[PDB]
Amino acid sequence: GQNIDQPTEMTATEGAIVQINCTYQTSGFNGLFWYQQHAGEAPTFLSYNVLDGLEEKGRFSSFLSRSKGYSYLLLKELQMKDSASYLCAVLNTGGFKTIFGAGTRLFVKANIQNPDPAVYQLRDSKSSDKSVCLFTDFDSQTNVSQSKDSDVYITDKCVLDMRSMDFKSNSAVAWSNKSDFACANAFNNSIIPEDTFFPSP
Amino acid sequence: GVTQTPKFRVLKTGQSMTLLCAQDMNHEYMYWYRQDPGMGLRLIHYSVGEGTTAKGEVPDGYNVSRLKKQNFLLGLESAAPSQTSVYFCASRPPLTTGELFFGEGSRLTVLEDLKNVFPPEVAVFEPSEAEISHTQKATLVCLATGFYPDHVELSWWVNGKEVHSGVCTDPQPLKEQPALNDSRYALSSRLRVSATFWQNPRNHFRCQVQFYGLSENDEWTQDRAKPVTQIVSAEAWGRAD
Repeated sequence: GQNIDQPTEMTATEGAIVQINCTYQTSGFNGLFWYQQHAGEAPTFLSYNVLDGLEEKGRFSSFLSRSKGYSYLLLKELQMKDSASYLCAVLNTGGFKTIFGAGTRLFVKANIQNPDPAVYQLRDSKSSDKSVCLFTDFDSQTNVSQSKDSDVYITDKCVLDMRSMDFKSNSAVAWSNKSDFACANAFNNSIIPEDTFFPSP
Repeated sequence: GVTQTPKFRVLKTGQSMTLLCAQDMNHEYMYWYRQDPGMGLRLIHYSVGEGTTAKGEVPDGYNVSRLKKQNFLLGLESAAPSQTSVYFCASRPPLTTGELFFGEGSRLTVLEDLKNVFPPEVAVFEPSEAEISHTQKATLVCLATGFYPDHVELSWWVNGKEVHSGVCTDPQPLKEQPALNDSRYALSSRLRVSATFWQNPRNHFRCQVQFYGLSENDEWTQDRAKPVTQIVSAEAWGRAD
């Protein structure tokens, strides 16, 4: 019954407000905690609540309802750097132990200013080409799905924040053993916009 | 703060090892947690003082010693494949509330056979001419493949200096053949620069992959090179084109 966090996931856009809900059932509640855990670093303390209810603490709010066994962590003016796991935890017994929930993975989606989705073919630096496709510059709404084919590997959404030109971009990588597999057929299993640029020569 | 060693480790099934945790914060409460996928952190054992050891809720099959106030040792006496996870140590002073101080984390892989240990193959893919003309930006893609286990750190180095701006790496390494229990892994990363940076053939781009494999104390009598902890890199030079 113990500790229930949103799990495994939550997704939101960088400008947004996210509410990470948690419910707990324990014998002797000595307070509730939230920790931030970036993959795959150590968790860091975020908040401790013992009394009802809401507490501001900067850009991150933390609510407690003792009667309901409920907590939420509210994240406002969301940033790319908030993409991490958020752990709900309770202190029980007589201090001595902090018990954790399963954790909520929060993926922050980048608000793309000027998007031009395209699938580009990248040749290998050494020799044989081995073929990689890059689906980049697409908007947050776009969801990259895994391939229908076993022999083709797809690495879901990645945001490249080029600090220099105040730019951040979405991407997904697709590669497959010399079959041949093509860039036009790489992202077939995914929901890609009608205006996607397709170059090959 | 809290210091935990090793940071990476491959054990053969049946073998034994110890995880060390040292606090330089003068705390009385020490803790050993494990964390797997579907997770979360699960306490193995804990200690309230210099000579006391306690409770679960996942205590089988580890032992724990607290001899000094500074150190809390987790012993693996018979390593099982189930024991492969990320171990985290924690220190707490109460009543001083009550916030946990977490160690850096220990990634352990327990394998039946040590010959299944493979370092990665590393490749950089050069930016498309089409992306350069279409965006005035240039994306390098780095792929680390055929490695076992998932103990990898990928960094990008441009002209001998580590770059962070413009880099995006998978937080989790993909399983090449997912149903396989001993499946190799793959990892991808991207480096996006300006077209004119890529166009400068003096600019030197490198994707460095640090793999953590076999220890010095591991006996290896095989003909193939011992899959020791090493760096595997692939590099690209700027293209005039």
